[PDB]
Amino acid sequence: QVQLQESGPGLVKPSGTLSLTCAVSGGSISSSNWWSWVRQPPGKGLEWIGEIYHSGNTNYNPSLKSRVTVSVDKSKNQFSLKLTSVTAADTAVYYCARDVSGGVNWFDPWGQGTLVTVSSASTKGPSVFPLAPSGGTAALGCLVKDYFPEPVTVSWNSGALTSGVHTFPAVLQSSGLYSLSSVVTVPSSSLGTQTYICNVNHKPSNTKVDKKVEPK
Amino acid sequence: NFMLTQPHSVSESPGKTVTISCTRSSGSIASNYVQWYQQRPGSAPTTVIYEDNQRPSGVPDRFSGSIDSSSNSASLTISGLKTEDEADYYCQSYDSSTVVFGGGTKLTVLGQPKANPTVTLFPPSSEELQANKATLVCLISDFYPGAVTVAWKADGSPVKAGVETTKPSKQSNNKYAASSYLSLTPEQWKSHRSYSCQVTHEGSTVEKTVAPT
Amino acid sequence: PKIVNIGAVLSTRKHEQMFREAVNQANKRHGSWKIQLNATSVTHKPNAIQMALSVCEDLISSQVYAILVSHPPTPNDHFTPTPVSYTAGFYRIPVLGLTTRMSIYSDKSIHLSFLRTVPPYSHQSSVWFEMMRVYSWNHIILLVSDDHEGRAAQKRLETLLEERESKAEKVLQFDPGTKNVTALLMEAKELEARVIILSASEDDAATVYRAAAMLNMTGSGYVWLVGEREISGNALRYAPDGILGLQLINGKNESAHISDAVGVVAQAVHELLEKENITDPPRGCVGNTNIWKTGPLFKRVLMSSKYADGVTGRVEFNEDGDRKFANYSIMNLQNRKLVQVGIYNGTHVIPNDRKIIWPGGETEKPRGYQV
Repeated sequence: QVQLQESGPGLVKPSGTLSLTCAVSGGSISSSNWWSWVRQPPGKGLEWIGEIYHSGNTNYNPSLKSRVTVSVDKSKNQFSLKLTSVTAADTAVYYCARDVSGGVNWFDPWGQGTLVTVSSASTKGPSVFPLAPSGGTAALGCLVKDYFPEPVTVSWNSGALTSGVHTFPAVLQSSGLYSLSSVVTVPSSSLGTQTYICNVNHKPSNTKVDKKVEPK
Repeated sequence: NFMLTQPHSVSESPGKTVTISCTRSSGSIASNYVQWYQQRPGSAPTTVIYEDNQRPSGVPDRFSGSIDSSSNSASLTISGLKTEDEADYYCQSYDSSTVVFGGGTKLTVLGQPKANPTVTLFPPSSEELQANKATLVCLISDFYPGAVTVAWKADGSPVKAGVETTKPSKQSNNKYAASSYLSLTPEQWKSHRSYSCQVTHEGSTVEKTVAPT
Repeated sequence: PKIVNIGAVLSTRKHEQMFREAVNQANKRHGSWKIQLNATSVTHKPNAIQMALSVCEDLISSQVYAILVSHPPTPNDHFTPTPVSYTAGFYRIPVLGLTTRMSIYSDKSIHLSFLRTVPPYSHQSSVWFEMMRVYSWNHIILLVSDDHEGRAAQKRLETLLEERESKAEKVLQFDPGTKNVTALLMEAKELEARVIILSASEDDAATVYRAAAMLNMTGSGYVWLVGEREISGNALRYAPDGILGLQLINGKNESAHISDAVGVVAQAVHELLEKENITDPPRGCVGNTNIWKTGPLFKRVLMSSKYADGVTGRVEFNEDGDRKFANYSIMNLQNRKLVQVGIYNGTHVIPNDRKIIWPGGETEKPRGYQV
């Protein structure tokens, strides 16, 4: 019953600091395991970074031995990864994970995973536009025009609607900003009486928005 | 350190038996414990096989592993292949210096059912036409396999410039997502009678159409 | 001009030219107005029989003054110089070793013709003594393979302890070949001490490690103290974490050891030929069955020859065999990764700023002593 959750997936400048962090749930830190980090540039495989014991003893990867630091906090039951001097290639998803240890390196459970976008362009919240409904079921959504960076995160009625939702990947425009939409197929006769609120969560730029959709 | 090498992509029919080679460059393979990961697309990784060939509770007997001493390669094998064995895959060893992973294996399940695409074309929302833009949403959802040509037509005529369409991409259910965005300017929305969205899908034709109001 | 051959055997072809260069440079070193060296050599054989001929036919052939011996650094080729040291021992041609470490070769008067730049596994037992100097390991158990290596590794430890008010609480010994050690480890566990020492082969070491993990001895207050080999290849791949397996600095660095041997042989051959009454070596290997009266005398000059600014540190040899007193590097295991905690210079342990985990993921240094 052990869980691990990591910090906001944000922007970082060329020649910059990585600043990531990872709370531990359902368990402790002084437990005999090693708390550690891994990374994946998008459309590619995995790649290790380093580890820290409950004491604070540490072990970095030779290809980055000079750029990494892992640190801990025995009160919050949390720890943290820093990775300095960043570049283009360092654009990746980042997972903290429990290295089950009594011998091997074996990662379980993993972290959720947060994309440190390494770039010079600005962080700006997406505009929200409600897509009204037009057999015995009918569609409706939230147009999320122009943003940087990934991610955007959405929910419908604050979790309530699982049965019906589809979220599409965004497209890269020439202006550099992205654009996505998400839907929820809904029973044709709930149009009018029942509500549907999109929870437009965009973490990098401090953008939480809500937006009511209704029959056009 | 040593670089593990996997097959770039593998493939095998459903109900069968498929093999995944994890070739270690320097130092013997069986020396260090090898593990195996199924990274579900748009999800973070999960052990299938720990300690060369030790299996968690919940991951089935169809997930097994073995370490070829003689070829210097761990082998993740799955028998009785299902539609939910279509996923990315990663072996992981270590040495005295690091924690290495493989290059990875794409395993597509050979022989699957085709599905004819479930389109959803959406008009510019009022608040957008107020903003001084006109943006038309085509969301294409649930088609096998991943290829879709999208055409955008005013009245019936080929609209060219300011057309946006993805590289279509994998969902949970194997069947793929895709969407499309037409960047008009307010007035163009009004000027014509109707706007179409063709979504030909390996031969078959689909095309929804929207009027000024 | 005058020519004085120096025979050699090495790993690759890539070392031949890395021997041949060394005879060049250390002729640019040595005055050369009196005598001038040349560079005779051939690669190594895996099949120990051929090697000997390859010395006789290829090397002993050419009036050779010394035979530099090195190989593929695997633990199956530490009996390649056996044939080479009989074949050069028949004649009393000095056999320089560059890399081999099993202790039969040093051993008190057995290979009368065998030099080497690399101090053996059995000298680890003076670094273990210095591990027990610092940290205060008062109650040890010692298990060793029952072989030449293990006995010369245990005795040499016991003689340093004998002048201390101590020895092993219990010394222990198994079969060099046994795949079952469960038995002996039982009484080993059932004892007062809690810091256990091993001089075993990578494979015989493996067995006891995972055999002592099966039988619950890995963590708690326990402390595993071993050397190199006990953390090389198949040992370590079944060891615990928290171990302090040693490692010899430049212990597998061939082209750094060859570099020394030609310099020392140049600073010996000029220390030889300056002498009145000096003799040519004997010609071929067939139908020749007699030494050359400057065989021992070259070797007795070889044993007593210094050489500051080497590469593997300073090259100096001792009385018993003839082996260097080079720095080690004290390793520690933390998450299936050997990572340096200290450095035994020639003489003593000086530790770095790195912090050192113990068995069972122990931050605190345990004590031996029951717990």
